[PDB]
Amino acid sequence: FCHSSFYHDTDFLGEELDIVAAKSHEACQKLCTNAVRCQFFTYTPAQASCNEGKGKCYLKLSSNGSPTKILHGRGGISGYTLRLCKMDNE
Amino acid sequence: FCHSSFYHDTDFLGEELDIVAAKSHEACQKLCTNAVRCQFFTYTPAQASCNEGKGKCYLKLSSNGSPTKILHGRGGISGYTLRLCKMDNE
Repeated sequence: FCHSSFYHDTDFLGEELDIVAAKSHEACQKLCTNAVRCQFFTYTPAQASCNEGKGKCYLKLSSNGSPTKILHGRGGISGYTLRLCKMDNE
Repeated sequence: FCHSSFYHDTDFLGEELDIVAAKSHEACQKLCTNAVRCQFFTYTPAQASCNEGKGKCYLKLSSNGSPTKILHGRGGISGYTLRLCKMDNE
């Protein structure tokens, strides 16, 4: 089964990685529902920086021969969605 | 003299990664003085703006012989020189 799990204060770096957000925290989740298996759809909660330092959503994809590159410490909140499982090992 | 890698705005990620504070820029350079394995680190000068603290230094390894991933959004300047890049392939 493809179970959705969320872990924060820890991030795992895959391969294909971009960064897109503007507003509406929940809304950017659907950015990977366009056709995006989104193997990791993760967030990085911020605001205490420069007035308005709002959401920047983290999207990366790996589980091939390249497993994960671990980022320790100040990670936001990374969640596994659903369709990633079927794309897990392409 | 070897493979001095200095990227601007764009972050080239291979395999290993860890973050140290950028409190005194020389500090993270000293990571290489404890163990010459750091091939290139990502620097972000996030201080002169709002945060009176400092930024951070992304110590990473494998530039060339790794799956070279090019990502953006959190990049500043990834810079190092060294001679250890000899073992970058193996």
